Amino acid sequence: GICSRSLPPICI
Amino acid sequence: SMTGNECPELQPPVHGKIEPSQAKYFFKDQVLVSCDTGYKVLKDNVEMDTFQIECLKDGTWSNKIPTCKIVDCRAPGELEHGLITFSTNLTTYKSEIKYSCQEPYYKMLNNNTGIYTCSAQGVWMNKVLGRSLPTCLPVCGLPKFSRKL
Amino acid sequence: IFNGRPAQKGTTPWIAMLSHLNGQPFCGGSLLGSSWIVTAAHCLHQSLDDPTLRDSDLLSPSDFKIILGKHWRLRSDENEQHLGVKHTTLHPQYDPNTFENDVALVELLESPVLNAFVMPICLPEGPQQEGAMVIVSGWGKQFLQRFPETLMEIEIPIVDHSTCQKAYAPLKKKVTRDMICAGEKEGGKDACAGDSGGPMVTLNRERGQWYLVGTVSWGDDCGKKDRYGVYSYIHHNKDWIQRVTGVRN
Repeated sequence: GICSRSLPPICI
Repeated sequence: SMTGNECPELQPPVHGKIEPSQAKYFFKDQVLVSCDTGYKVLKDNVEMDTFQIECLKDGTWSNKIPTCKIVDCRAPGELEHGLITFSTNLTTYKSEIKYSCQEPYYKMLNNNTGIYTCSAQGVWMNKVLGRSLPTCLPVCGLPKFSRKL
Repeated sequence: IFNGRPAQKGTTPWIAMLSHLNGQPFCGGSLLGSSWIVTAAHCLHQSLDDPTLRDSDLLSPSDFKIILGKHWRLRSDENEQHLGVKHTTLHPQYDPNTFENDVALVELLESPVLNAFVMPICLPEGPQQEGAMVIVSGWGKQFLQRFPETLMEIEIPIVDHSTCQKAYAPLKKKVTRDMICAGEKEGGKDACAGDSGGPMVTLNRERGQWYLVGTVSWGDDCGKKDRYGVYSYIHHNKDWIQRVTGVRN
């Protein structure tokens, strides 16, 4: 899904 | 008498002048010794703008004539991330230096040309920046390694 | 970084690794000026509890560090400069829900020594057009949920803003003027988790300098077809960056 590209990813 | 005792005729120092400029000097005569543009009055190893001497009642001067030392700007202010080059290292009047930034990682903000001349007031002057120093900014996007395959 | 090749040592001297004091990397960055690191805004704050974002939700400067001149992901070389963090400033109009203005600046505690392995990346003096080839670098996740040992990079084209805003219309995810999309329509080459804040740079063929176009932000998974990786448009908020940093090309 639409997730941030960070660690950890902020998925949604 | 009318004039009094005559003090010995004064000889103005090199790069300097004496005021008032008189043909002879007598008792109560007060004179200010100064130097030309770019020099300062030096007396007893002290820098001055003027120096006053009077003619005493016995016909002798209050002090000996001082000298004129060239205005020295000394060492220029150290530039962060920069270096200093010369063209004249005189660092005295009219002598000039050149500020450069430590290339290639730093570049000068192109507001001045880097040249600083020692002014008559003993200050390193740039024609644009004046007494202010230039600024060295980081250079970007120029990598020192190419790409291969 | 999905479907990329290992970058050669010294070809990306502006990339920064935002890592914990533990050493585990969690985001990327780009050196700007002499003591600034631009990165993603969501890299510099924890998850919202009060779902509103506050200053106490930000990541404390004493909780993470920035590494410059780094080539490996977990190994070290003599070029690595480990620097603390002084201040963290997110965009005033940054929205954590829509990832709008997903950009932030990191004021370094100690300024690095500028050498052939540590030097800043330039700022974009104008907008970018479609089809422009850009280089995206980072240490993020690869295909099949893997991590590299060195820095990875991809070369993808910049997608048109109209077609990208219409590409995310099925997911009801808006794409604003502060976002720029890259990647091919067939999928594959894309950034992933851990690449946020990483540089998306291209070359000014006239000046011969590389400059930053965007920073990795968000997207639908990693490298999906009919999807493009979304990056924060640096040219849009360049004045805000210049107003806070003060550095210039």
